[PDB]
Amino acid sequence: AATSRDALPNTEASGPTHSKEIPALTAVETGATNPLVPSDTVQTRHVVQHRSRSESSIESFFARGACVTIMTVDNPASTTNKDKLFAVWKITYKDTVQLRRKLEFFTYSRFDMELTFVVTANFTETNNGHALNQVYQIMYVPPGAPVPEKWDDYTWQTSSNPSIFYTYGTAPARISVPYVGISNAYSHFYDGFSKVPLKDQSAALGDSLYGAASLNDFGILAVRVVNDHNPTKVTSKIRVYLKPKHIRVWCPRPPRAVAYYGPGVDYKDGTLTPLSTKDLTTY
Amino acid sequence: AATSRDALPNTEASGPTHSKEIPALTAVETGATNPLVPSDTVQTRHVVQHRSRSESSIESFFARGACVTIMTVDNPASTTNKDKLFAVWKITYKDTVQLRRKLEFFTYSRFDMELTFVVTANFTETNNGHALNQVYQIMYVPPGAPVPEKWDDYTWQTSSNPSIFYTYGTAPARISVPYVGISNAYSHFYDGFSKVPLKDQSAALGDSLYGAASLNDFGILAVRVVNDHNPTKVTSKIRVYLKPKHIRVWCPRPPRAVAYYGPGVDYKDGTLTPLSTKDLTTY
Amino acid sequence: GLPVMNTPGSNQYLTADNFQSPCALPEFDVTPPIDIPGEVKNMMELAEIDTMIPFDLSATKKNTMEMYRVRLSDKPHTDDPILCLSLSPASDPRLSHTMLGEILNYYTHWAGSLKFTFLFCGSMMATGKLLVSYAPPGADPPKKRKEAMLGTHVIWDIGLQSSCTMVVPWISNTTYRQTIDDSFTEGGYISVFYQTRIVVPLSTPREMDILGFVSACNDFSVRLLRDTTHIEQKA
Amino acid sequence: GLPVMNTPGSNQYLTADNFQSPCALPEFDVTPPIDIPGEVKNMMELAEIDTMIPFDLSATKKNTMEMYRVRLSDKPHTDDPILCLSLSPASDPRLSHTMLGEILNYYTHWAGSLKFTFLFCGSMMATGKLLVSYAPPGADPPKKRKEAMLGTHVIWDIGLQSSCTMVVPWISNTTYRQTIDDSFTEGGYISVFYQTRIVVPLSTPREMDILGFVSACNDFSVRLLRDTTHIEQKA
Amino acid sequence: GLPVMNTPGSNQYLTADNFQSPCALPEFDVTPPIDIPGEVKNMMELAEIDTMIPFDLSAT
Amino acid sequence: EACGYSDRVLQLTLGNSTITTQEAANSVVAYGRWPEYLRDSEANPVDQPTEPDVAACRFYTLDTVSWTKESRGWWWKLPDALRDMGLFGQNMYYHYLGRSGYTVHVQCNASKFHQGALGVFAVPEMCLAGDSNTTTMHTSYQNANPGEKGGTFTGTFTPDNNQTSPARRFCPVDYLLGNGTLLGNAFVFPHQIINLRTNNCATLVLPYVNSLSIDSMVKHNNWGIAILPLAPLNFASESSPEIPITLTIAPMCCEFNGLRNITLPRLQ
Amino acid sequence: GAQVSSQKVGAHESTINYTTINYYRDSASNAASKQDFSQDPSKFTEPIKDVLIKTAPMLN
Amino acid sequence: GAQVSSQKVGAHESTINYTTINYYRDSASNAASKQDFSQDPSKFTEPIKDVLIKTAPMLN
Amino acid sequence: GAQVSSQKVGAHESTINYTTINYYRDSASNAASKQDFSQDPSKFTEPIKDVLIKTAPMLN
Amino acid sequence: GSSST
Amino acid sequence: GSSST
Amino acid sequence: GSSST
Ligand SMILES: CCCCCCCCCCCCC/C=C\[C@H](O)[C@H](N)CO
Ligand SMILES: CCCCCCCCCCCCC/C=C\[C@H](O)[C@H](N)CO
Ligand SMILES: *C(=O)CCCCCCCCCCCCC
Ligand SMILES: *C(=O)CCCCCCCCCCCCC
Ligand SMILES: *C(=O)CCCCCCCCCCCCC
Repeated sequence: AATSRDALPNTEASGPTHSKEIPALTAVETGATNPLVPSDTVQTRHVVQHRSRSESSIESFFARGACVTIMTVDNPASTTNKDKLFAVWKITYKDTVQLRRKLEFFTYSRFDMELTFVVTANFTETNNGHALNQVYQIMYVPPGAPVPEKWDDYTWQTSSNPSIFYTYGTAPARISVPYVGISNAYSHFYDGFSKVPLKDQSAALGDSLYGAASLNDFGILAVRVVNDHNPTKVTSKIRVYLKPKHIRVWCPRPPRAVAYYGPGVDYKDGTLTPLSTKDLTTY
Repeated sequence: AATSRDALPNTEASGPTHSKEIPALTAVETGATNPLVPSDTVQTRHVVQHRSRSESSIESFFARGACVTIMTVDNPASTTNKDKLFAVWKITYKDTVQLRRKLEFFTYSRFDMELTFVVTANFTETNNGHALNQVYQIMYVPPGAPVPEKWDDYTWQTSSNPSIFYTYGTAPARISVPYVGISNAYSHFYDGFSKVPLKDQSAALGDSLYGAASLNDFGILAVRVVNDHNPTKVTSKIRVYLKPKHIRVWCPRPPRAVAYYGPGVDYKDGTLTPLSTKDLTTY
Repeated sequence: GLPVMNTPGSNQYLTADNFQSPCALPEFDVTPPIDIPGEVKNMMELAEIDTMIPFDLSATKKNTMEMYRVRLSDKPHTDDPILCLSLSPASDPRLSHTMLGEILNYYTHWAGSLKFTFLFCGSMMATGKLLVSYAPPGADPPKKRKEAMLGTHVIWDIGLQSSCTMVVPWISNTTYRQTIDDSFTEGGYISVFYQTRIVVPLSTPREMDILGFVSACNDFSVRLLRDTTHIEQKA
Repeated sequence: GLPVMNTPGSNQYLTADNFQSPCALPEFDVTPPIDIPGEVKNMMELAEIDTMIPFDLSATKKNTMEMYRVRLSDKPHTDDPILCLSLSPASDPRLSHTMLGEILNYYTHWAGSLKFTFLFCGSMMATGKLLVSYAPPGADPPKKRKEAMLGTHVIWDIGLQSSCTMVVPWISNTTYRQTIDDSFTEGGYISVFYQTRIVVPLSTPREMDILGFVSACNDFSVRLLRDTTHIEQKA
Repeated sequence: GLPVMNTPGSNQYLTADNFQSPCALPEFDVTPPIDIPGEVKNMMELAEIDTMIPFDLSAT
Repeated sequence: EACGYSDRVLQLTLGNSTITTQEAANSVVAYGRWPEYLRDSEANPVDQPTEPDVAACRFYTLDTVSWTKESRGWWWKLPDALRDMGLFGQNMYYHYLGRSGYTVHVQCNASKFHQGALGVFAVPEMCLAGDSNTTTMHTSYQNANPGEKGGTFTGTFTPDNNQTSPARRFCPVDYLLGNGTLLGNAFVFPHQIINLRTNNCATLVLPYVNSLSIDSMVKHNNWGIAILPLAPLNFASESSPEIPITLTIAPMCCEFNGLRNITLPRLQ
Repeated sequence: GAQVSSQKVGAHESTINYTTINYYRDSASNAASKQDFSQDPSKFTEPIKDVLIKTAPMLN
Repeated sequence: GAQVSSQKVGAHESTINYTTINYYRDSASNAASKQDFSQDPSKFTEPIKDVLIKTAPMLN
Repeated sequence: GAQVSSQKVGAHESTINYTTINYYRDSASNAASKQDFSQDPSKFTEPIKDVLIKTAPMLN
Repeated sequence: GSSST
Repeated sequence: GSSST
Repeated sequence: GSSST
């Protein structure tokens, strides 16, 4: 029944002391942190405490949309030699760094995912031409469903995959998704392989990436401009924002201290000196 | 009272067995499938089962808009030699493949139909001209009502046909329609003709297509750009999405295994080898 | 007017949404239902029906009726496999086209117990004992009866009850498996061996076929709806 | 339709908003939670755990294991500081990377009491009395025991209880301090001195290390969530 | 303002729709009905009346 | 039963006819629904129906076919297969409308030394694929409706290339159930298997199934009976074994509406 | 006319409810409730005239 | 002021209702209820001064 | 189905409340309530098998 | 409040 | 008014 | 109707 917005404990007034009770003395080898409060080592007054931990609850700490990817698409003149660009993104929070560092303060998590999509477009040639308002199709292709090979092939039919047809210049698109993991929580870290190398089989055959579980963990987003080719080429970006709603986290972890280098815990030479020079006896 | 989101049955713990009860032995000639569970042939532990069949209920399996057609219209310069293109589509789910394959897992169906319309436009000539925001008229012309012969003839008056005037760049248009079949269910397959050939009449006279019932089953959609001709030509597409709401299905069927070839069950030479090579004793 | 503020998501079309909309045919007289036999309420009902496995997808037997027939003969005992199959019900080529396999290719995840039933189609005079096996993942796929014996199995005695069923119990690390080939969510190995041998008297065929079937148990479910790869529309 | 009037804010996307939206996967069968050990409900739980201070950030000791070790020796008594530290838990380089420091760089404001615990890692035969000090802001930062004595302090007697804790009580003019260096919201000075001296017998190391730790008290809170400077993504 | 999210169908005009709208002539004094003979309530009433068949549609 | 009753030994009696069997594998009631007359609540044509009862609801035996090592399979449609059977067929051609259920009894005995297995499938709306790659949905009425001789499945698709005068018939490929779907799944339709070591017959009780309460029997077939060899015929060491297959079907709870002069169809 | 039903809550942050009001006269216009029933597979899996007891011989 | 009425449900997925609130003062602004009555065709089909009994001679 | 809860009022101008109605069937679609619970840090700060009394020697 | 038809 | 399921 | 927290 203690809630995140409740006021923290009052400081109780305490006076002088001369006894065998030794709060200040302790032993960190035990693995515990000494539960002390100021009235244990100094004289205190009575204070009625109003402050609360409401904004550092797990939910409040995460209650923000974070950019996780920028997808690029276009719609060129029909005369171009190059194909009309549609975009394919493997869903992940590890292509960017900030939400990643925040989630990795913890080992496991459960949450409902809110995705919000900001779409911007521009002209690329110093033409003096035009294009009309565009409609984008953001298709979720889950692991196993056919990935689009062309901007206009049969897979954009979406009879069973979820799609958003977003209209340019309208309010940014948004959907929610429940906790969809195949485990009882999302694992921010997996110390293991997806394959056992057997002796009786070749090394190549038993090989797999360190710390990787399912190759296509969550499938992909595929984005296209639905409009047909236009004489003037337009290029667009779809910025994807991720917010973890209704979140639970388990097993705390020291935050990332050196720059991210890939989706694993790996680090790059030359980035391993975070701390700066400061003299022991200098304030 | 068992509902689609209820948890499936618990596994009950079962121990060793030595008796005349023979669950593992059976006889498939009877036409029945042996109703076995793991505790019938191995020792089990007790598991409290949480999983449910909520997402594979008929409603949930179909609860998605599927593209069924792409209609093309334009609005050209008044000076063009070619007529202003208006579009006419015979309503059907069989012009595309994905929703079709899903419905054909069953022989008969009842549902309310939700139609959603995504409209996109573009410039076709490397002009440097313009057109202003367009309004589309999507007219339903049911079997028997006069089909438009010209983009601007009297039939677009729509005194009794239902029409949607859609404005470009606004949210995609949507309507609902009740179960409108002239039978007690929609028939995904009709093993029959709409005519008996009589001996006393010529063969031509008694002839009809195999598996076809009413020639104009559900009428047509007719789409036009309501704006008058513009100096710069614009071309648009209207993508139609079909969702079967409030659905009931009867008599299950093996899914389509080779490519669709027309609105009937016909197949094309060269497409009849779906299965791939795999050796009997190879995992 | 009532003060309102448009939130994100406004004006989008999500194909999975569930909203109301205006009826284009108001006061339409709907035809009542009648009680058509064969009503289905959930796709897993279909997955619990036995459909036949195309076990022998050899280059000459595939896409022909032969693919359904596993040939056995009265040869001397061996510990070598009659057949070997991966438990990947949506992706193994021998299972992906069964009714269960087909339904599973509209979903991303599956869970639950399955069962394999085999039908002996030799003559009444033919006798035999076979061993049907399921080895959960993580070790060498069984190629000898010695290995297969050590996993979940049924020793089938051929006789009047023409068929025998082996239940593949739900044994997985993850709460749901993927409907694609995936080493993290691999399911293990299904195999069949001769326990004794097929014995026949004289004047009797020395070779015959068994037929195999797969279906889901009552604890079997799927989730995350998705488009299948088992149909396309090129051009 | 119901008469409505769009207010300002309409159609905007605020990253901090809290609205409903359509679910892209309707009727999805969610996997239930299990009772995983180590559930956290508030980031300040983490700040109350002791983590070790990188006190010695000298050019040669920084970004090496040595930065955590404060070297002491059995030299004659002096009134000169073993170490000197600013109470700026999110910005002082020695505190900013502790678990408390890290969490504080996601917030703009902090308040509450903290505590420093020191661990003597010399031999059992080594004895000593040290003075650990906290001087609230506004005067000359203590460089001599004479000054440091006059502020909040603990005289630590080394013995069987290996560690000693000094509580830095919340003493501030403002109700919350900034998580950056700021003279208006400065916190004062943490320092350590020799009270007597480290004494050892013969056959004993004459030098050793103490280790220091910081954590928050139960009255400690943060607010105004913000991005940290402790991670970037150049290019 | 009350948080709202525009659904599909927004801003369309369906000729078969059935919505309210503002009255251009507020507080207009409507003329009451009188009991005119021959009121019809359903088009099938008309279909139940005998009308004569043009059976002989020969060219002349 | 301890008085002798067996699953394998059945007697069915309809009208003046009886079928006995001593090697049955139970019997099937399609979709768990026994045949029934049309209820007032579901009725549609308003005229008094004719229910010929025992004169039409009795076992009619069709022409016997022969199963050999080269057989690819056989098919029939209902009510088409019965169109010429006694007073049933008469009631059918005299009325605009008719509905009927059926007991289907497929017969095939051999010996304890033979082997093979027939899949016997009852399919609602069994639409079969045509022989053409120039024109879909073009199987003529006459070819769609073989009457009691039925048709056969083929292991090979040979497309009709005579564009001048097209064959206009079906080309039902067996592993594709004659309709572009895999045979291994036809078990989701009501079925039994005749596996020669186990049983010598199949028995399927079929309800009237349709998207309507009653319909044109002459224009539309409600059920298709498809019989295919799941495991090939084999005997002793003979190279050309043959055993006969006989079909006997009885209409059940059949009623007819819309009486006029008789229909006289163009069947050849 | 408001309909109030419970959600089945998957990931958690009593019973949570949601509210539904139908805005149109035609049931066709309504959203899908997804309040559906399951049934036994028997009509397809066990269509035999005599009830099957799985511990007993299927053929006797 | 909410009006609650039942829908006649055609295709199915108790009684389903729908809600109506009038937002304007003028009845003219209101949507159509479609809650209409049928009547007997008699004034057009049987307009005779003496009641017709169909089993009896129309002329006697 | 309306949920009514109190706000914790910071700057002031009784209890002020706010109202919440869930518009969708899936709990995933819902906003965050922010009605969260705190817990004791003990599992991380005091994970020792024998309960620590702070006035007593941690080692005895 | 409410009228119910 | 309200129906509660 | 209403729940009050
Ligand atoms: C129309 C758009 C629909 C988009 C639907 C996306 C659903 C995909 C679920 C993605 C969940 C991402 C969770 C984050 C990562 C995992 O925590 C870790 N790598 C461990 O499992
Ligand atoms: C303003 C737009 C109104 C559009 C109204 C369209 C109403 C047409 C009803 C179409 C129903 C299509 C149902 C699908 C096909 C049938 O299932 C099968 N071919 C058998 O009957
Ligand atoms: C039953 O609905 C009585 C409670 C009414 C609550 C207010 C209804 C909200 C606005 C409904 C508009 C009606 C749609 C035509
Ligand atoms: C009768 O209407 C009492 C119940 C009121 C429920 C809320 C009404 C919804 C908003 C109505 C706006 C009024 C239109 C001018
Ligand atoms: C419980 O909700 C009963 C009170 C209802 C008050 C009116 C609800 C306001 C409009 C809700 C729309 C429902 C969202 C699908």
